[PDB]
Amino acid sequence: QIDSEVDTDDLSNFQL
Amino acid sequence: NLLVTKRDGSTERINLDKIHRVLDWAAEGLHNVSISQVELRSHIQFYDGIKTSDIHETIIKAAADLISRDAPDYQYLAARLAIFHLRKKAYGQFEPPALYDHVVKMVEMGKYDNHLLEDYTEEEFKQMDTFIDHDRDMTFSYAAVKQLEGKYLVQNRVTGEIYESAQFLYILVAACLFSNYPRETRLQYVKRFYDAVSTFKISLPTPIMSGVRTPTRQFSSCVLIECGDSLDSINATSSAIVKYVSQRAGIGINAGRIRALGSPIRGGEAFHTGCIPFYKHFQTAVKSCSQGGVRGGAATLFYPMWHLEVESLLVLKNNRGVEGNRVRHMDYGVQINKLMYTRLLKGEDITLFSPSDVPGLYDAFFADQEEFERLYTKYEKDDSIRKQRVKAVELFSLMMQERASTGRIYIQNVDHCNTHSPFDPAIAPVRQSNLCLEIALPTKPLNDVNDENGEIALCTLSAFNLGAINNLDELEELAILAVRALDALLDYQDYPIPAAKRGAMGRRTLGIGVINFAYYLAKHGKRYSDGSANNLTHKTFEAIQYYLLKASNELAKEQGACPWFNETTYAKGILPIDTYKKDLDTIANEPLHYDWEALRESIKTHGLRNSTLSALMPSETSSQISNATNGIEPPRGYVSIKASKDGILRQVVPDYEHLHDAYELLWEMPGNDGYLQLVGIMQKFIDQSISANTNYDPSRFPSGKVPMQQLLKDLLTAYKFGVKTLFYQNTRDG
Repeated sequence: QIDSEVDTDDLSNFQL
Repeated sequence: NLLVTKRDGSTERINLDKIHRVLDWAAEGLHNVSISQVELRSHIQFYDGIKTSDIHETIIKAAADLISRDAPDYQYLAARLAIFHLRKKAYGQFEPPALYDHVVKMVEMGKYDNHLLEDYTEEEFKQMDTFIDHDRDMTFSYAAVKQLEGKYLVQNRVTGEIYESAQFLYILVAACLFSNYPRETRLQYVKRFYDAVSTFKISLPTPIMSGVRTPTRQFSSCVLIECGDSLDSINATSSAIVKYVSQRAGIGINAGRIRALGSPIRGGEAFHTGCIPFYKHFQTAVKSCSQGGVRGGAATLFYPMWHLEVESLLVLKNNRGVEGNRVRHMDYGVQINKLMYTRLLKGEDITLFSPSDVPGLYDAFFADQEEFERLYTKYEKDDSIRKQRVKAVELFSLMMQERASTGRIYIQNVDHCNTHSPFDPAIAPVRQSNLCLEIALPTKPLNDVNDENGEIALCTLSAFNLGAINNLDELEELAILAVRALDALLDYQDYPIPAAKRGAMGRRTLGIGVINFAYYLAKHGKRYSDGSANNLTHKTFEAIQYYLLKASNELAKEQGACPWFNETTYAKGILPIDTYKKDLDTIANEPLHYDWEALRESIKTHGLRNSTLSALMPSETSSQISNATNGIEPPRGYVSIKASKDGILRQVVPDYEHLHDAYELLWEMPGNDGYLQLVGIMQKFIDQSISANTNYDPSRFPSGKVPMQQLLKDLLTAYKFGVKTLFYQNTRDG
């Protein structure tokens, strides 16, 4: 079971 | 009295003391095994006129049923008893015949290849016989013997007759692989390879293990086929699949170029219907030689994330939908690059295009990320091109939801596959993977089954057992034997399609990996999840890659580099250590211990025999034979349970007695970070890719539901540490 809730403000900092 | 019946069907009187002797023999050296316990359980099932074979099966099973974590040595008690019964079953006595007599008899019966008798003399077979150690059969575990008997030993599948024993298998595989070697070195290699395989240092694939020595020549297990955008290429691809699945190979299909539904019908070739219909045609080709159209024969189809039909393609194995929009019996690999991930991070949109409408885009996606971004942004604004815009968060969540619910929606990071690889992306780009996502080789589309200008990738595999070496310098000998034996195999096997022969002879690509990694980590006191094994992993994978390149380099000196060596990055003096993802520097500080610059020079001057050498694959059967943890994965538990016709098969992890608290079981890991870092460190040195898994346990999350945030965070971490592909997603059934 998955909870489809994505926080784009939290992911934005990530450095690829 | 208790009468016993024999093989010819003749009656003798029961001899309980003889039985006890065998039990006593088998028990020699084992701890915590009760012979009485085994006798009590088996004697009660005896009856007047019971055949002798049935007595053997009864005591075997009795011992097998006592296998447990508390008394793991029953594994060997049952195995020895099983070996004993198989000896009598094949030779009529415990002592195996002389090698020469055995080979003569088997060649006359049509069970062994006749070249064996042409290639070696009777004196040479007599010499080989002195190498054999039949007592090495007493070192297998019960589960191992069951696999040997079930799918390795030469036998009559109809009558149930077994014709050989493990040591003749090992010696003759060696004899065949090095048969074309000069007589001055031939038997020295034969002996060394036999010692390596019979003492579990090197593991060989199933097809080799059951075929080499017999009259067949079909040994290919993975073929990579690339399909062009046309009816002729669609038909060629389809024909090639049917030929290869009839020989039991796993297929990896790249169907990304097929134009989207609606695009301009071009040339009579009704491509107005799009991808789905053709995907259904590949599925029936893959299952063409499968029992009842569903079992046996497998494939993984690849496509780019920006394809115009991606939303229909992503739900093809969804088990809820009309049959006309579902291709459930194939696995799919989605192809992503850095640009796509960036759009997700910034909360922007992704533009979908049909490959036929955007000149240069598809090729740029694999070979040049700068050119991809240039073309991609251009075409986004070009109003003449047919396109569609979707929210990156929506697309990524749709993909991840399908990956999570089926477990079989894979990821391939195409940029990582071409910026850090053995091949020059301008000449021979890597555009797809195989069935289990660890192979990464160049391919070219066919216009006809026999088109000689196409290229189908094939890869020969094998693995090093990390639990059977004492120090890392043992890999020097092992790498020589592994490379030489597999390179010989490339010339020994048959090629049904011209294009497959081209790639094998042109590039001579190999894929050697490891088994028993978990055991190795446990005996060095490290774990997967906390970062404690980073430096040891770095040091271990540097030795493997170093010695594999050394052996290949030595081989090119002797016999010449592979014909298409000039298409590799190795040809230009570029090494794995020069192109790895720089972020790795922050998570490992181990120094290089071998002379890479001396090797750099040697490669440049003498070249390499093989274009690729390493790949980390999954392994179930190989690991079972040596009682080892599978590939690089943590065990799911201390005891493995498998079903069989004879009963329940149990196998205890290696050295459970002393390392039970050192192991770190699959569901004890708090998350995927530790494991994903180890895969990144392994990928610094590996030529191809690794079959990395992602694991999630619902009971570790609020309300028993894995958050999409966590799924996308682990996807990005994988990308950050240079992970090229992602295989299964395991979700717990608890």
